[PDB]
Amino acid sequence: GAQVSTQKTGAHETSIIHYTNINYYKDAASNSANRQDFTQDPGKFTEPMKDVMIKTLPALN
Amino acid sequence: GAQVSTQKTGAHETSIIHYTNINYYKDAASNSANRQDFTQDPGKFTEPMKDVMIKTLPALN
Amino acid sequence: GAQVSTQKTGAHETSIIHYTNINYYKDAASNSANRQDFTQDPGKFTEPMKDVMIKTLPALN
Amino acid sequence: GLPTMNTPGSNQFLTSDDFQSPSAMPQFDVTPEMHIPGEVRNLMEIAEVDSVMPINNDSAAKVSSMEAYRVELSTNTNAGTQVFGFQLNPGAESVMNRTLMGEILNYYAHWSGSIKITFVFCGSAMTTGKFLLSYAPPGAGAPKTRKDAMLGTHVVWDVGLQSSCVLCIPWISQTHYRFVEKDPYTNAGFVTCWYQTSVVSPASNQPKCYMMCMVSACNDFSVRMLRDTKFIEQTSFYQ
Amino acid sequence: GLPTMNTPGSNQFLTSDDFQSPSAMPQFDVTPEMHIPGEVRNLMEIAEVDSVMPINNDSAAKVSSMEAYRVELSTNTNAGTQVFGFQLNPGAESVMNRTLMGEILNYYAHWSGSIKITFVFCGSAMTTGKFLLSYAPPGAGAPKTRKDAMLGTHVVWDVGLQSSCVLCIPWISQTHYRFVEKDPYTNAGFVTCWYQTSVVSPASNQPKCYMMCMVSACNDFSVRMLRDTKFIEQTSFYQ
Amino acid sequence: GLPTMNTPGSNQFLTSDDFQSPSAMPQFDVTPEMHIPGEVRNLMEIAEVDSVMPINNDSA
Amino acid sequence: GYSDRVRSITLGNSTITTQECANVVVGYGEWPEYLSDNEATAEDQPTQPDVATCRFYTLDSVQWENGSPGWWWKFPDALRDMGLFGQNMYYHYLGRAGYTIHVQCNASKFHQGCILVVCVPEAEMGSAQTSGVVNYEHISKGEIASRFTTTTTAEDHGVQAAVWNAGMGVGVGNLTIFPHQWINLRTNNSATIVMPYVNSVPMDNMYRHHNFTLMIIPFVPLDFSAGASTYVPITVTVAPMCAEYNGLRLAGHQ
Amino acid sequence: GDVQNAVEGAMVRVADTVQTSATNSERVPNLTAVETGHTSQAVPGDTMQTRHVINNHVRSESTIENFLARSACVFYLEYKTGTKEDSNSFNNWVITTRRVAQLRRKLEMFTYLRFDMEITVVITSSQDQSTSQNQNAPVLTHQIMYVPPGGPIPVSVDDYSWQTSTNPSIFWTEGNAPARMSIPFISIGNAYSNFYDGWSHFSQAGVYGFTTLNNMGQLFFRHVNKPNPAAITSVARIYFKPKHVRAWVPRPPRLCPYINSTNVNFEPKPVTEVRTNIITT
Amino acid sequence: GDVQNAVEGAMVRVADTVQTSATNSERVPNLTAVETGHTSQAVPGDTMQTRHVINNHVRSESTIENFLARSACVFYLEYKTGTKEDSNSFNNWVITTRRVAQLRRKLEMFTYLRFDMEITVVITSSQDQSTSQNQNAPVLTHQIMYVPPGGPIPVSVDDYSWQTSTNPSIFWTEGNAPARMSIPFISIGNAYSNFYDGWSHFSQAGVYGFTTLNNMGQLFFRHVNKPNPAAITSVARIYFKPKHVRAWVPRPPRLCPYINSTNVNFEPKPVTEVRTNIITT
Ligand SMILES: CCCCCCCCCCCCCCCC(=O)O
Ligand SMILES: CCCCCCCCCCCCCCCC(=O)O
Ligand SMILES: *C(=O)CCCCCCCCCCCCC
Ligand SMILES: *C(=O)CCCCCCCCCCCCC
Ligand SMILES: *C(=O)CCCCCCCCCCCCC
Repeated sequence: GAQVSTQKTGAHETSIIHYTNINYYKDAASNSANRQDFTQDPGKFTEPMKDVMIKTLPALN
Repeated sequence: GAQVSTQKTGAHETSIIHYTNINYYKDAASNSANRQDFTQDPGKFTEPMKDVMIKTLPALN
Repeated sequence: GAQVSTQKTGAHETSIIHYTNINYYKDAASNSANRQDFTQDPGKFTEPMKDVMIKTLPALN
Repeated sequence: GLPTMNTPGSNQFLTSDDFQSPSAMPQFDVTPEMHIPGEVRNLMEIAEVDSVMPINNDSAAKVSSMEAYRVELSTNTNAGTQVFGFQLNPGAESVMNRTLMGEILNYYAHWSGSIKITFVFCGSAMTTGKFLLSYAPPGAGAPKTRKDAMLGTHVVWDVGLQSSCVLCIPWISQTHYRFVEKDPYTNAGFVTCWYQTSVVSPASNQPKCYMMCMVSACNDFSVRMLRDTKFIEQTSFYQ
Repeated sequence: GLPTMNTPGSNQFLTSDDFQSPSAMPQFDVTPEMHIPGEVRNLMEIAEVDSVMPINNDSAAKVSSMEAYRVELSTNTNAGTQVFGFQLNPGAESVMNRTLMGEILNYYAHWSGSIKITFVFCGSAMTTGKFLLSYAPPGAGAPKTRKDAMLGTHVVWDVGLQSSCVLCIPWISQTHYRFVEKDPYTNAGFVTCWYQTSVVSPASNQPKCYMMCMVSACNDFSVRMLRDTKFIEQTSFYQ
Repeated sequence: GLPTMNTPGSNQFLTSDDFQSPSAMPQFDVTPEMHIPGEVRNLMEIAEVDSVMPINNDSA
Repeated sequence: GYSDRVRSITLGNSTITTQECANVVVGYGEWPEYLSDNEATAEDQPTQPDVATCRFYTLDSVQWENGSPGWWWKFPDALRDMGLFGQNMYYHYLGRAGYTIHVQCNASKFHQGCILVVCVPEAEMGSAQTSGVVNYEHISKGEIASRFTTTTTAEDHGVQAAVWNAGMGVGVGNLTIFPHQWINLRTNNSATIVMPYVNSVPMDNMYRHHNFTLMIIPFVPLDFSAGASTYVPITVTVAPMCAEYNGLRLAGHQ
Repeated sequence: GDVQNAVEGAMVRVADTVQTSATNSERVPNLTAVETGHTSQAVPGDTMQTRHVINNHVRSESTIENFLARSACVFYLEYKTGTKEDSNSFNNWVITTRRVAQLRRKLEMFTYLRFDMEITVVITSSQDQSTSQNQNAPVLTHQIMYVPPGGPIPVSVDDYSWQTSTNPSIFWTEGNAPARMSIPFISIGNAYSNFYDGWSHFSQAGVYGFTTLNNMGQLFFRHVNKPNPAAITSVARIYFKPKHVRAWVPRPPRLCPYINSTNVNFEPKPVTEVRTNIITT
Repeated sequence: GDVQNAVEGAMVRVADTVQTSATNSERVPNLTAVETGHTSQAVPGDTMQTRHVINNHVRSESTIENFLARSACVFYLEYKTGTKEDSNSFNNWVITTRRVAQLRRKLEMFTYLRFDMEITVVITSSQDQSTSQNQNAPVLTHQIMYVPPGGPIPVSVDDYSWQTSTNPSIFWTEGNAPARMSIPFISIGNAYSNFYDGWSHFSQAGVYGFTTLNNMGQLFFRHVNKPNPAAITSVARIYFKPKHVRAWVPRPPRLCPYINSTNVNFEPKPVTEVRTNIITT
């Protein structure tokens, strides 16, 4: 029941290394920190607009 | 001979994580606590009736 | 997700032994030393020549 | 040998830990399992069973007696008269606190779910009456009048051949869970009882009679954060 | 048992470690997840949100007041006149230092990316003007004259119905990353503002008016080497 | 837990050892790799390059 | 057709018009909606008064002056007296709702000045007397604007309303992280923020919890010159949206 | 995504610089209106003519998890080796984030927070000065007991409460690796609340603020050893690491210094540091 | 190849001796021109008649990795057990390669260097002489804290800085195995630079040399234990191992002795050792 995942390596000069995970305990709280999710959505803070603001257009018209 | 099972996680906003078990000893007494069996039957205590008591009906008639 | 590789043994009288690797951590920095890459290219230092110098020929002509 | 690296946590004894250990008696042939009736596999099965409440809770005298369990009713009692009142803190308020449900609650710090108070009339068979069984949610204060009580969640119990009527108390809360301990934020409101009309009787009948109240947890009830109870203690070991 | 051999590192507590540990509360049924608006999943989402800069930074008097945020403009001001100037050290220079972007930067030792200073005119609607918004890269020294400023990366803002103009500051650096802390090697140059023409007004209009400056990080911004901020401290625990 | 038995060698620090260790900075995005001319990957590449000898070694 | 400066908002028996708006901010990207069967906890049927509750309530408007430091209002508490919303909030232990906040302020091409209009969730304010605790009457005057102070001090259990720290120990220039707009008198005559129910729990008590605070802070002071209309007010009109209530009993306070 | 399933990521790099050419047109990417409440999504290529740069940078360490998931000290507590008579022979701590300055400012950047937590505790001992400090003191074992809101408080270093028939406890001997536990999302509400602009009582009164919500129970500490002739003092440092984190509603970071662990009080500070002139180098 | 993927090599043996016969010809493999800048790729078979030898020798230990990846001491630091009043109760080190002679000469054989690093630290304690040296001192725990360039320095053995809400720290008890960490390639530039023939200021001034580039932050050290009646001194040895190494531009090894850890200064030494005569046995 082992999980294989990808290690944080770095941009190589013009790669994929893996690591292994086995969860030892019966409680998900006991698991490692969720450090590899680089997901984001600034939209809700940077643009909470009802009417979509198109950059090349004037903001007011 | 490894066993894979499910971890206690929690109700997610509108999931399945696993853990691994290997029994190391020759005696079942040595095993982890049976903590994940949420089974129940209050019936024997809440309703020990010979004649089935239907809720929408009068208890006595 | 285990990696099998070759051990440094030695020239035998007229062989291949293996070792196992499992990366335990989420960061490639945490990995063992890259000790088995005996690659080389002295050319850049020993011969930085624009015109290729052929050994059997006179250096100047 | 295999290069192990010991992490924090190593060699501690955590009371709640769930690890495998060697048995001191190897290959022990355990006594074969038999049936035995009445298997409990979850403490909520006990909390779901009806206990009788000490609502007649006025004095140490009656609390160390059977009076504690029987609420006294009377004939010719005027209409809007209050029978009793208390705030709903199951496992904390003396009325429900040490019942089966109350006792189970006291080994936990968080509760959730609906409660059902089953009102049983133990007066004369020849006697009659109607009562307003009320539950006021928090925020307004305890219902001072039958009209105040009426405005909240309520049952008007007409006593008759079916001896008992149940006031089903709904889980109405901001949060998914309340504390077992009394807490201003997790307040659960007030359950009160009132004469909707009155207790009436015939000629050679007793004037005062009694009602009694059972309490238990409905199928949506649950408890969290396991803890030791305040209900039992010692200074030294027993002998 | 299985021949283990403990390595260096064994039994240490590394603050940044990422290991599995036993839970002190087994099988705890966590409160069910709900939606909640406004989820932050990355601090750069905050650095990308526009804050207003304290560029009117002259004195403690105005710094503990709203004046700090408003830069004073005036009518009949001569053409090449400088409005303000400072070197671009986001997270280090008082002008940008404690803004949303600045504050996020201060929990890190390395930054990278383009910054955008949004200039908003809060003068009379009947008022007019043109300004040179400049960014000089390092090596030459701060632009002493509008001509010096002109030579560098710049926008000429004509004020009108669109209230605000944004000076987009490009990441121009030797290195892929600069220090958050002020460092001679990781110097980022100077952002300055100048009257390109002048602020002109009609007859019963106010002579002095104000502009204001918002700052945030563009989609190429990022931060590295996590550290504690100098911005908060204590002598003892709080009570 | 899993019956481990620690062997000799346990807890020593061998200068030449080759083991995995935790990183003090998790998920650090390293500066992207660039080309740089003149990569040495083996010291013999240096020994193979011509130096000039001090054979006129007679006096300080 | 359709100039984006012009807007018409209708909710219940209420329409607000504006001919100089600057778009409308939907709080955190989310439009208000009712509590769903998955996220619910109070088992009783909710009352949803729709048009009777969800309509435009104009609160007591304040005057903007050159030196006036700022204002705040607390929701849902500001609406505790606004018609049937107030009544529903009074007779129910639990309530839930989102809101269309519409701040109004008109002046002239010749006037100048700029106010921040912001909806701050959980704006828990500090006591002026750091040693002591604050109290309700110095936290909220219901529908009447509580003012921010230029002065660093106040009467017993008053909030530390010193504007540059927004009454809560932070930089006022960073308040912009919360759902906000600006009425810059050059540009617009109104602001509109549509705030969703932002809270850590599905429903809450309407009195105990001030779910968010509306702060109106002048970053550029109000100004005009020689005899050009002194009086220029700021009016806040707000409409509850998707309002629903659980747990009904008697008239409520204690 | 599932914040508890650690070994399951998402690689999202930073945005590349697209090459811009010269322009002369009616489109105005850098002219906009702040009043809107919108942040300009301008890129340098809208103002300058840029080259093509490939940004392989990733926003790694600024993830809420990488930011909060570094183990911080929240409090330390002290207790001597003693008898029932000695009040100081044991000690307790009511669990709270707001006691220290550093982690508190980090957590408080978000209004609502939901996470699991790794608790590590470094218990340290020292010999008290005494005529008897010469003494062969054996290895000291320690007990840390969590008493959840409602259970029995230990009144002495030696009472029934320490049995822990249902409370979680850790027994730890000195010299070993620091004690460590994981904690679930313990709250009754759908997320922890760092701020509560509200009251403990329906009548707009009682306790104001976050205190009202954050009832976490307490940690009781004692020595399990009987006392040696000379006293030995121990001090336990409780460390917290928010793991499996989710965060809602970002806030401005705390400008003013913290005063009380109980409430959000502050005394007003300047917006920023002062400088020499509005034109600075 | 991927220097981080350790278990992935390349076996390259040494060159075999090919058999040469006698010759009489116009081709001249050993007559060339040094002026060219080229090194002669002559093999013994171009000058002698050689036999056939099979060289199964490999250039193993001369690999940059095998050469640098042996854990060396870079510095040691000292600190006593004490109170806030005692300056010597804690200590710090600004991180640098140039402090010691041995590893510095090894690294400096290359101009530019890119690697990950394994840091091991041997912390050792000793009893101070005192009337109280008789004392039952309990096991001492230690704290090592990294403060990256910009964070708060600890002013005392006992201040908020030691909380480490965001700085990396290691807590280590005595008697256990030496503390060990791995470090990524921490630099802002694409490779570490052992040499910088340049200035800290655009005006050709300020700091000259490598110092300007190598800003690595610092390590703060303290005891976590409260003081025992008699003082105990501890000294921490910081060990570095360059792993996952890449190297650019080879240099001549340092001839002259090192003088300053700050700069590349030297005083002139002889090219080699002197000998008796140009004709030697
Ligand atoms: C020996 C067993 C110990 C068990 C310890 C249980 C500790 C509970 C910890 C609760 C952490 C709460 C974090 C609140 C964050 C906040 O809102 O500020
Ligand atoms: C307890 C946490 C400790 C973390 C320590 C971080 C140490 C950073 C080490 C930087 C090594 C730099 C090597 C520079 C080589 C050179 O150019 O000479
Ligand atoms: C899936 O889990 C089976 C894959 C092989 C498992 C090897 C297990 C390693 C040793 C046991 C760990 C057990 C933890 C309780
Ligand atoms: C089934 O058991 C085989 C699956 C792989 C087993 C990996 C075993 C892990 C190490 C040995 C544990 C042995 C305990 C006696
Ligand atoms: C691929 O990784 C699966 C192959 C079998 C794995 C056995 C794992 C050995 C014990 C677990 C090591 C886990 C390190 C986190």
